[PDB]
Amino acid sequence: AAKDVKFGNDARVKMLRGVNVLADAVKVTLGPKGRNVVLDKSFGAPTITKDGVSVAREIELEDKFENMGAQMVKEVASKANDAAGDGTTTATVLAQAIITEGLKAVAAGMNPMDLKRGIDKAVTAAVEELKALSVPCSDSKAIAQVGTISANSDETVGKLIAEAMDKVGKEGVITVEDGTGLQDELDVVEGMQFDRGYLSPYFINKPETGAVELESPFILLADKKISNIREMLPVLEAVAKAGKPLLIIAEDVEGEALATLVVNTMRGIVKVAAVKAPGFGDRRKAMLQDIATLTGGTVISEEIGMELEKATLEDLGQAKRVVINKDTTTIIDGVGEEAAIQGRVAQIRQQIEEATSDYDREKLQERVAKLAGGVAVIKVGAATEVEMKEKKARVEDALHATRAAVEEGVVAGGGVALIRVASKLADLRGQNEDQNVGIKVALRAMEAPLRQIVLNCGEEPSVVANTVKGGDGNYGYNAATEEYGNMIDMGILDPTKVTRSALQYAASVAGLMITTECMVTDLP
Amino acid sequence: AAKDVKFGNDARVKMLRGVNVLADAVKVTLGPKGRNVVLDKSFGAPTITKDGVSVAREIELEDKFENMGAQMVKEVASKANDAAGDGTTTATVLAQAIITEGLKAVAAGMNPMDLKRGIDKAVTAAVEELKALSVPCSDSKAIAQVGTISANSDETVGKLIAEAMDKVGKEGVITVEDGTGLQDELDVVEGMQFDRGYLSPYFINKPETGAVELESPFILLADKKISNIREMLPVLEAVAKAGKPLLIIAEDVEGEALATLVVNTMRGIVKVAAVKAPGFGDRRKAMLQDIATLTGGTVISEEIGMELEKATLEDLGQAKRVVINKDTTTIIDGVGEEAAIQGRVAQIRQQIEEATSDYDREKLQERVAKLAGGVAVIKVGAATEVEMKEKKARVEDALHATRAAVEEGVVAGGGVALIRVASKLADLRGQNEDQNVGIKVALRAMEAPLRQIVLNCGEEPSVVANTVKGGDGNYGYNAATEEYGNMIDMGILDPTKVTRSALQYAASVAGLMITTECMVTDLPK
Amino acid sequence: AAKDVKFGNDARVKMLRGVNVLADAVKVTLGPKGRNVVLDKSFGAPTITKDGVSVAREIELEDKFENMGAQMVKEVASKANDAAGDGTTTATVLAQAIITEGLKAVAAGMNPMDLKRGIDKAVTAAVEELKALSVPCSDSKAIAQVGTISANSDETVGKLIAEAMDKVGKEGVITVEDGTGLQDELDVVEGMQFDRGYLSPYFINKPETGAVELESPFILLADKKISNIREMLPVLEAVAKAGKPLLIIAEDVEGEALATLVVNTMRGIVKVAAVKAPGFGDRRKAMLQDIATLTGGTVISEEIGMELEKATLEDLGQAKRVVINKDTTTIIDGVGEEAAIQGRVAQIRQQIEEATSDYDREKLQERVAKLAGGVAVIKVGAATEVEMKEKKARVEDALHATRAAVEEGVVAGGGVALIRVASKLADLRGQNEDQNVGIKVALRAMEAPLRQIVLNCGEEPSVVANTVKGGDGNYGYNAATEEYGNMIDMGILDPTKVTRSALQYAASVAGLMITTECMVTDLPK
Ligand SMILES: [Mg+2]
Repeated sequence: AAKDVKFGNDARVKMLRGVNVLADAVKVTLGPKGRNVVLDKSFGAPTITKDGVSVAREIELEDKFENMGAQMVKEVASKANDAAGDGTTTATVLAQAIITEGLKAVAAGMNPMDLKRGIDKAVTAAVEELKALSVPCSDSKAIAQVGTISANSDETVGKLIAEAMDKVGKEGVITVEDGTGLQDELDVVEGMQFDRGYLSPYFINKPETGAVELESPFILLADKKISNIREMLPVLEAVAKAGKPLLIIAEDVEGEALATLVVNTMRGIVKVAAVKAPGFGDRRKAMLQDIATLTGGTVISEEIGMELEKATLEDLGQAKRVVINKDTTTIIDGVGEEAAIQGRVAQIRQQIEEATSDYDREKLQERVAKLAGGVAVIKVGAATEVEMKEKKARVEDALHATRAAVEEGVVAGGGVALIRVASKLADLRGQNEDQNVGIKVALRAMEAPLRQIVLNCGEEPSVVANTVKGGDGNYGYNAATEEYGNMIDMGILDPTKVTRSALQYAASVAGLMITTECMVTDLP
Repeated sequence: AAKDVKFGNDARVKMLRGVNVLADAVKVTLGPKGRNVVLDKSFGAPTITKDGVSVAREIELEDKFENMGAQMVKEVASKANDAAGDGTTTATVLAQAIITEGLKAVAAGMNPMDLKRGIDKAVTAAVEELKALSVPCSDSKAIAQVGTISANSDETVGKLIAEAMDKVGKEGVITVEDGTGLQDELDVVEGMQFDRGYLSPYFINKPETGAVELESPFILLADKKISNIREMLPVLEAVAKAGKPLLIIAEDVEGEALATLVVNTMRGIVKVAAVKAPGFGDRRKAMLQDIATLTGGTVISEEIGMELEKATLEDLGQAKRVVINKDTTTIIDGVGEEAAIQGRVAQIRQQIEEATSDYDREKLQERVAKLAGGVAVIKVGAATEVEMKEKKARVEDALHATRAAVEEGVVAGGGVALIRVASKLADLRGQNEDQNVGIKVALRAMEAPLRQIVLNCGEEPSVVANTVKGGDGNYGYNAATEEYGNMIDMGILDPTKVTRSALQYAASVAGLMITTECMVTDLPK
Repeated sequence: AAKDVKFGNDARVKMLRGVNVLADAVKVTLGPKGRNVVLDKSFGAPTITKDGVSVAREIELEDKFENMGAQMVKEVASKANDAAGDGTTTATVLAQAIITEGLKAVAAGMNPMDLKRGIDKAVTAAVEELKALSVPCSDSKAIAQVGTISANSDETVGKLIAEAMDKVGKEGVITVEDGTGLQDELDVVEGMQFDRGYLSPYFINKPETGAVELESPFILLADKKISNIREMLPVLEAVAKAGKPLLIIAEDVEGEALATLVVNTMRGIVKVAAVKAPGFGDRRKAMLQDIATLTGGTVISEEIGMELEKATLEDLGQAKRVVINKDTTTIIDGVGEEAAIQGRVAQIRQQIEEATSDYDREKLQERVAKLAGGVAVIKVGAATEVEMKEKKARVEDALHATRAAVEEGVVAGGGVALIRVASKLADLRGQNEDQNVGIKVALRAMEAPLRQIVLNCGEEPSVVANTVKGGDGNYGYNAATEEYGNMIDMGILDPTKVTRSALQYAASVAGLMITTECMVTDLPK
């Protein structure tokens, strides 16, 4: 179709205007004195929320160019939330700040490519300063504290997470499920987790978490690319009987097969979800068998001459529950016999001895860690179903935060960490004046979050920001109590991973937009 | 789709304008000299009403932003009516008053978050003053009085409610049905009520009450999530043959199953209604058995390996009637044998003795109270079908009012209780000046109801309000007779729960709107 | 959908404008020198009429608010014609007069609620004065006279009505049918009448009378609520084949069932009409059996386990004709055997002796009076089919008038009675000045009919009205001859019931509109 093309300043202003609508809408929720955004549903009453992620999802602009701007930031900003479980709003506010001053510079005559390099240099330096500022989170006491803070000052949640990580380890797999009663429960069952998400967002049945949950499902393991639904009929019919869901783990599911599964599942004829098999090549084949042993199913490999038509319900494995999000799949409580699993673990351990390559050994060590490690299951208990679902949510969110804290520690929150690191990089310079401007653009942008928080509180941002720079370390401003002091001590903190990711992603898109000269889109 | 986004004052003014249309439309009905609102019907002659709930339901604005404003207040204002069975109009009037003055403050430069905190502080204080002002409602004489006042001065209704609560108790289950003749009747039968509503508003067969009524139905008790319709075909066909309705009480009914039941029931092939099982976890399993013992049915537990395909009519329980609304389900007159029920009641109290914690005992005591407590059935009688339906409505309304009165008591009506509480909170302060303004915004807003009532009567609100503040206690202005005195004595009162709910919900939305900076909605296209 | 909301004066003026279009269109036909209204029918040549009811039915306005006004008056005004068989036009003219002056007062600053109270007080007083002015109508001579006057001075009709009422009594059921020839006939057959009308105005096949007539129809008796058409399939596919209509007498017919019957009947696939069963509760069940015994049908009671699917033609009762209007249903000449009916009559008479209550006896005595009383059938004869249909209409019209005359007597016509009563209530006062105005508004409005009649004649209304007030009793102005005198003697009169109903209904709607502050309707979109 005919396209509308824009260039230079004309394009960049449109791009900016779009980013402002997005940022301006989300940054009102930032801070403890965050404001409400009203999202219309036109079926029932409007939604009132302080969740910047919810707001972002709704933002789409009529102007095609302005929209492109908002959609570029949204995409990248969401990755920050996918990595650390927080920081999408922060990333958006940072992006705005960098782009605004960035474009001002470009208009002044600065070279866009140099500006970008200057920004990136300021960020790499800022990340290194974050590491130095970071406070470790290792002992269980600390883990419980971070969990409590992330759970809205609930000591219970902090304890649960601490106990869970003490059972499966810090790199261990932890899941959260509904409680059967009032008392909380913690068990370690046979399970595994691999880095593969849903092949279609239409499999999502739990929109709140944005994940797919399957209760007592069958698991199909095929070492083949499924493109047609013809070969699935015999298996789908067998699953349609006994009325249980189906998880398809194949090399890939595409074309008709995917489409049919997407439709049939949304119609509610047969609940089905599909994900790619973990890894690639030889490793993929081996891990499919791990899942088979674990779920007590058989892998349908066409390599040995097996066909999907002759796949019976006995060939399918099964587990108690399966959770699938955009990136990960978790199999919980496989029916696989203890003898079979311990048998394959010992088999792989034998392969570790025969390993010639270091790489080969590391990959095997990873697979045994999964099979032997198992999965921790936290059943959240409460007195009411409403209280139970609510607490469950806080546990899941606090879990992600605590995990991130264990990886890279914690730094002062309330946007202090960013303004702190920026203050330490005053003498940072680049190869030319344009790069120097890029650095200053980034350093000034790192004040955006704090300033915004202070603004929402109704205080003078410039004064607070000025005072915070005066201090050192994790000294900052507690926007909630209006008192200055050690942010970590006052309980206002963020996982260093969050702040890091937010900044890096923010700078990523900001850098791309600053170096854009042409935009192509459809006509109105 | 592309969205229209507004910010700051631009958004808040739009939001306000929408709230004014809603409020200005409903507040004309407030008071004993309230005016009529004419609601147009797509087909037929228009409706003339003084019911602010009926008016509110119809309010929808063309402007997307203004509409969002009206819909936010409607939603929250409705919850006051769901809690106490009255106060939707009051909550709307309050909301308007708080938002109006609240936004004026925001524009003046006040911090919205402080304004909200100041309002909330004034409300929490106002609620405490309401409790103090409240007059308890315990003795049957009082219950009859409140029931009479709520029934438009009909002593008959007051007596009926009093007698009913004297049989099943104050926390007992009371239901109302159509009369068979002129004589009113009251009977207590084997029954139970649990906090679970319909799973689809398309099961509603009685749109008037907005509930589902099933006559002599079968009850299916399955401890499983039904998602497919394949597994009930055998049961549905067996129920299609006895030509009787079916109540499905399962862990949950969703997907195709729900859809098919929604369609088939609206087509009239088989009358069916579905609700979730009460509670969750282990307690859910136990209560499903309580229903089973009561209805004389058997629970189809997949845990022990039972299937729904092998479910016969003998496995289904049955009662005389089932009433299901958005929140509650009531089973009336179960076929369960007296020996079976009394047997399980004794079993549970055995469990009360073996109970280690207090929580476990309280929860078991709750289940025995349901099984043994039974259900009171009030058949409203009259000389004409029209008069019978009319009186039935007054009994149902007066019942909800009386219940609310037994919970938190009664306070002066006519909007006096609010203006009274407000006058006692003149010295209330907050942490800063902004919060202090928030407090004054709330205190001035609590005069809105009275002022509006007086206005509808054609008298000077500022004079009446000024006189009422001069007095103490439940001293106020009877808008009907235009005389001052004790409102309780004059018979102008409201359940303390009503006034409280109305205020708290009104302040809830008002606080949210005052602290709104952004609104997102679709384009006029 | 988005709504358009108006308030206060803006709403009331819209309402008024709509009432004016209605009133101004119908009031041109009022009086003996009434004018013609030309109604377009879109299929053929236009209709020319002086029937204000026909005109009103056609009135629908483009402006949604104006329309609401006209539709409110139409609704209430029609009830006057349903009660006394006349007075819709009068009620409309009165309504206009009250609303016009009423709103003028509201705009002046008068309190709407007081204005309404003042009006109502003036009306109750006016009705009492009407009773005093009323002249009884008891003896057959008087009945014949009133019938003659109502039949446009046809002594024949007067005699027919007199003879008919002499057979079945004054409170007896009288029906009118087409004649077989020139000679008129009068017979008493097995029949009954109960106070239940059509469930949908789309069943009407005789738009002239606004009723439903079914010839040699089958009658379905079910003591259940029919909501689905599925259960009707077997019975319906047995009526169309028979080539006969179907009358459904059930507890109620609603939802799909009603809709399907409304459509199918208008398509002409199967002629069907539905009405509710008489009474409620236990009494309803008993009366449904009375109809069964009378029509020679069997009741399908689900209580004993009968289903509507297993209903055969043998289960259905049948009569020679059925007449259904908005309020009443009349079964004429049932096929029920004399032995069966006389058997149940004696059975009920036995229950009268065992009756403990007075109320119970009175209700049973009503049941027997219907079954034993029967129905009088008047076959109107003439020399031509045209003359026959024409006379039949006058007989039906004169019948309704005469019945109303027997109930409350007759008063001066030509709008004299109203202006007479008004002149006697000059000293009537209220509690305050606002109510006093309301009274004067009503008294001045009672001159509207006369003045309009005089206007249509081309005379000065103010002069005539002034002269009529000068006299006393039933002294008035015969607009036809332009002579003053005793209106009753000159043969210009109206059943007291008509004038009463017209005034009361007129004041009812007027009172509601005067107390309206808000109107809600859809947008022009
Ligand atoms: Mg007539």
